[PDB]
Amino acid sequence: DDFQTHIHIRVEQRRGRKCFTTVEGIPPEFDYEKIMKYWKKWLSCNATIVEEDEGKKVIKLNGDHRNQIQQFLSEEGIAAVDNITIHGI
RNA sequence: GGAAAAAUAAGUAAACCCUACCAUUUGGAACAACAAGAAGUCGUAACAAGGUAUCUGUAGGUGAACCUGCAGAUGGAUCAUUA
Ligand SMILES: [Mg+2]
Ligand SMILES: [Mg+2]
Ligand SMILES: [Mg+2]
Repeated sequence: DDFQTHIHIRVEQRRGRKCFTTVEGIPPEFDYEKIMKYWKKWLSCNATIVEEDEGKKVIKLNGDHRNQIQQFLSEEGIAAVDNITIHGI
């Protein structure tokens, strides 16, 4: 029985050195578009909203943003460092 | 008669305040650039018909260059086709 907030931050290879930072497990209650906007400007990126398995909304930024983001979430109290997991490879 | 102090009226007017400014410097909360360089980030606007020809004025949109509307210029990729 898990209702708590856990956030998975992926880094996926696009082509060559270029990549993706995929933010997964943002609670549905937050307007994703505002985070889209503010992140595009904050990080200087293009980014997208992606629909998975009919319920799951993920954020896809170009380039590797993980620490910037984890900091954004802790600072904005969307999570504790324990609930934010960062998988890079 | 002469004449010092002391007083008197008007003037010259230093200095010190109050108002409003000018000049030459200067302290300063708060804002805050620019040029140069290159092994940071996102993309690839422009050079070739840069891959949607560019570019000017304007107006709107917008992570970013930029994009789109209207009128314009070849500095164009056309000096050129009535039968
Ligand atoms: Mg003065
Ligand atoms: Mg520079
Ligand atoms: Mg404008």
